[PDB]
Amino acid sequence: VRMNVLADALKSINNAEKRGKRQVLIRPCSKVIVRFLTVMMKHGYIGEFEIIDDHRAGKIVVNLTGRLNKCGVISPRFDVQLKDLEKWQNNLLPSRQFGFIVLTTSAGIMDHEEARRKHTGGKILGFFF
Amino acid sequence: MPLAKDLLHPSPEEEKRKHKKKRLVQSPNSYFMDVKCPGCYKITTVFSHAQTVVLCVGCSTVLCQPTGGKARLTEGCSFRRKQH
Amino acid sequence: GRMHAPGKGLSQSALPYRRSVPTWLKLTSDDVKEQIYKLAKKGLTPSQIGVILRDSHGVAQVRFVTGNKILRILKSKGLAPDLPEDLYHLIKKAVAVRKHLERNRKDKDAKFRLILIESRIHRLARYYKTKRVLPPNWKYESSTASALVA
Amino acid sequence: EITHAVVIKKLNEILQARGKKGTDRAAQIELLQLLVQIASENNLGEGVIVKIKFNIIASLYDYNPNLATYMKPEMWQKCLDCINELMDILFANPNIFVGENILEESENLQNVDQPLRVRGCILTLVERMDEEFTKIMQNTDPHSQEYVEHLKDEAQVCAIIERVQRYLEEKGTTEEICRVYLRRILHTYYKFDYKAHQRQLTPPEGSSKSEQDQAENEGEDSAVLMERLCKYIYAKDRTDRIRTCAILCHIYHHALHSRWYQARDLMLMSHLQDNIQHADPPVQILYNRTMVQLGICAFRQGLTKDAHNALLDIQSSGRAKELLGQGLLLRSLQERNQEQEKVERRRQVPFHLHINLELLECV
RNA sequence: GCUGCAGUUAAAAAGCUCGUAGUUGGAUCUUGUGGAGGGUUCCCCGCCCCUUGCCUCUCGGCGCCGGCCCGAAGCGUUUACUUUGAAAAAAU
RNA sequence: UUUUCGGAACUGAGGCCAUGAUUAAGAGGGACGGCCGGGGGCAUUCGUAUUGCGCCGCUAGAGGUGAAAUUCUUGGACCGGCGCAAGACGGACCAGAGCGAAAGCAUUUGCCAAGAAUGUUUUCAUUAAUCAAGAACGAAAGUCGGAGGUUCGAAGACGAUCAGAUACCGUCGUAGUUCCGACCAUAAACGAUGCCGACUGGCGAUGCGGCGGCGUUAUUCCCAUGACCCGCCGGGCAGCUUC
Repeated sequence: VRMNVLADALKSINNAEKRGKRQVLIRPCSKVIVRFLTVMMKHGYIGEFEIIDDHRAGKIVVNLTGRLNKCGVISPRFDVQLKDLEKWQNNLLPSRQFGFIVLTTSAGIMDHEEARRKHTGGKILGFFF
Repeated sequence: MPLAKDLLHPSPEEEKRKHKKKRLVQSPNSYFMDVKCPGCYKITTVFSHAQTVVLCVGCSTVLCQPTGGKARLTEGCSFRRKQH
Repeated sequence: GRMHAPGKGLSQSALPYRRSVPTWLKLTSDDVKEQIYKLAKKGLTPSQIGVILRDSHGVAQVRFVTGNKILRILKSKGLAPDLPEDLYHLIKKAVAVRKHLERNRKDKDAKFRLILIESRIHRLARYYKTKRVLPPNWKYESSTASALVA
Repeated sequence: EITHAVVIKKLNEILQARGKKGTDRAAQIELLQLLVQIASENNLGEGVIVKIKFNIIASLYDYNPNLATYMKPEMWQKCLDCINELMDILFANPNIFVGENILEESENLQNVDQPLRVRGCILTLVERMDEEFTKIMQNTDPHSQEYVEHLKDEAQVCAIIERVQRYLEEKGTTEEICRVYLRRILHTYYKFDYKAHQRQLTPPEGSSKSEQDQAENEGEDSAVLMERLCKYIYAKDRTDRIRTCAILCHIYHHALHSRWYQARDLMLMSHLQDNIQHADPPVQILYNRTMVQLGICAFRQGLTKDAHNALLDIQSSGRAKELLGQGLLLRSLQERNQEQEKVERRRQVPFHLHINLELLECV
């Protein structure tokens, strides 16, 4: 059965980007998916997006610009502390110059570079580059 | 499907072709209609996929028979859909 | 997919987006409740009341005319039964196969299908016992089962 | 082996199989006929089996699969036998099954919602059968022997509906049962000049004069009694397309059964033409039918001016065959309808009620 | 082989189905204008509807010409998580 | 000594709150409707054929092999005809077709209980997925106790072949092969490929249910419905093609 909705949303975008398609449809929608998409959009990796109301959790249509190399999920939501975050970005990123880990923290869902300014740890959600 | 068709504006002939649960937003294919018969003329309401053998207020023995799809009327004077 | 078969068919209802009552409907909330109270005296279960009302009257969804689901409407007048709809129909099915096997002990398919019904009775009673619809001491028994539906 | 297997479960197990595709159609009559036959026993066979005596005659009409087809003569015989077999039991006792409760003998069928309106099923079962006799008479060639052999039932429908007077319990005679004496006049409103004088010029003093005879010798006086008494009760219905129709049959009484003036009287009191132009074609039949008699009776009195004044309206076009409902699908370059034609072929008057067109044109 | 292996043919998926413990489990329930540090909207005060969410005492100092105010306390449905204090032999 | 007044608790009438139920899953269960299939159990019924027996016809061979021989036959084999008996099996139609958890499942008709998919503006409302322990079913061969015994045939007795032939080829034949009641738990038990869920090209067919449509054909005179033809949607056993 469907054990996790965020893993479907990112696998569906990742298969559409590799085929060269200009749009994709995500279903079901969730509060976690809308907050994750917003972090990719603010850094310039995807275009703007629209939500459809249907009285059953809803759907999203997203616009693609061709810049995204990958996006993905770490399935157990492991806890991270500021001293251990270096080991995770050494494992998951392609260079020290670009790409982002996404964390959930009591100050909000955010970019791993913002978590250092806000002096906060959290749980891992995923990444993009 | 080409590489660039937009997903937010399907034409009504693209939407009417596909299954009721797989449309952009869901909608039934069934409907309500008003039905009338000879000999007694009090008009009555029926559902197009009925399971019941309907008897009218005019007390005729069968208004319609049930079936594996739409129910069939006993040559009644109306099959007119209600608009909403 | 189905819980005890290899099939994975898709058939189900699909409600419209618009929850409102239509302007042509002549019925009103308390007259719909009285029709529900009359149909309950005939021994009709909640699933049968909704098809009689959909087929022969204007009400497509009783919950949209009257603000309540129809098992609640019967319970608030004490008209609803004690043993619920689906658990009654599952127990009624298991006693029919047991009346077959007493004279047809070679029917090894009927022996196999009885394991798949009684394990589906156990799964549904375990759910109702945690939500206080049934006593904690409630138990299905192969000797007692005929007395549950009399 | 036991009475309450028979009168409840052995009934309801078959009586629900009315319209389903898996139905035997013949056995729905015959197994109710067995339940009426297996009725020798006390506290059943004098009484409550009347429920199956109702539901069996309801089941006779449905052997014919659809409403537009006519009943076959070989089954139609049983309807005229079995409606009388029901009515002749209404003589025996003043007390009710299949309606109100008065005595509680081994049944309680008064659990029905507003249960007295079940008793009106006797009226609908005869009204549903009077209308079906017209469907027999439209569907045999009038130029043949079979038509005259089927007119031999036109007295028998009257012999049934005339019985709905001496044996009647509804609320007295004045709630809504009065339908049966509009159905009464629908077999006398047309009856012609020779027949209307059978007690008046054919020997009036020679016939028998007891109360047994005087019920018939009232003749056309019943056709003014049933013009006047129940207008107050027919004023119950708001349906203009039923309310207006009666007067245009009633004038046809006076026009043949009395003086020509008494027909123009009830017409020019009533001013119905603009109303029947709002009403539907099967009411308009009576307006055009009656207005031509107001002209034919003017010629029969010799007043050639008022004969011309009345007849010229119908004679303003070659429409008389389409006003009878029997027009050709083509007879010029005009005719282009086909969806509506089969509705009017179902909605026209039978042969023997036609007034002759060579006579009309000569007059 | 947790990060990080493999199971059509090289070694390897129980003949098949049910099922208690174990592991895993769908959507949903409060936001934008104003000021400081910084930018050209967002992180601290105070607000559309609630900003410690309530509350009114009494043993106990404050502000002023008794009464009314502002720091404790009852405490915010219970935990994991995270960030910060305290307290932990030396040698290595 | 008694009230007052505070603390604890059983209990009655009464007006206030917008007085209190999130949705309805392209998750699952249950009802309902018309169909569908070599799916299972019990009874019933038909067809030739193979072997045996009775009676009639005619004359010298018949069987079997790469070639032979064992075997059968003038109280008559093989061949032709008519009729009777017993036990086993369901050809052709029969297909990359259907049904079942798998093992497996094909003459007629009736009876008993069960089921997938589809249709649905029915109902409950998270009841679910996968599984140590434990449990049901499980080809053929084999073991124990009854009944039957047509055909075929491990062991065995013989004829050939050959250096030998305890084999391949031929004639005969025990156990078994069929039914009833208990055991047994294995297989190249195979798609040599766990189950549940999401996404990613094109094309023509095929079985089941539903939806739409111009004609042809059948029954009654239309209508409805069956056989055919042109499209669409579910879910099924498969095929061709592509950087």
